[PDB]
Amino acid sequence: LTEGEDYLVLDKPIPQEQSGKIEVLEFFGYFCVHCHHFDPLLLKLGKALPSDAYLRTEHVVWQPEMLGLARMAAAVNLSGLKYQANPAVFKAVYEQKIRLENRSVAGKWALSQKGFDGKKLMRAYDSPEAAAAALKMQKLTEQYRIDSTPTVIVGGKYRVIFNNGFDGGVHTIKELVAKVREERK
Repeated sequence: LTEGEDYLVLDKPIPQEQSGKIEVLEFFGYFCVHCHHFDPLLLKLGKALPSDAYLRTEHVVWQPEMLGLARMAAAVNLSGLKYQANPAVFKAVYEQKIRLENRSVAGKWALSQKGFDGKKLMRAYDSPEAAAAALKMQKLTEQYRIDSTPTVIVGGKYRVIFNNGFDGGVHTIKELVAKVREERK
């Protein structure tokens, strides 16, 4: 690991979801194009990370309209429908046939879907928790200058530099988790 080469020090730390464990936070967008409609980095990290590390994701909000995409991400997470629903969400965003950022369009879309409880997803979508979470994602994007997807932050402090491709990324993340663990002694 080298400062300025492999990683960067955040000027203000991002408060972790859970204390005691080491957060690995990914900022993402549903406009990130993946060959199987899921992020291969999240899948790899889920298995390669040590036992005391956990994964967090936030949808990036770059334009005011994008609060709609962030609200979808919050709905999915909060409904507990990540693996049943996200693939269909990526695909809808990829095709660009409907403005999924719009609540009523999102609702009509969700209810017509064959592969998951769209009613459960929409219940989470119209709950105060999901609207709040969507706005928090905007605050996070702005407050911490997230201008790039994916961006990975470890233990709230260290921002990955993807200087060596995919696999160099997992290695950097793993070393950063070991850095955070040791420093919090």
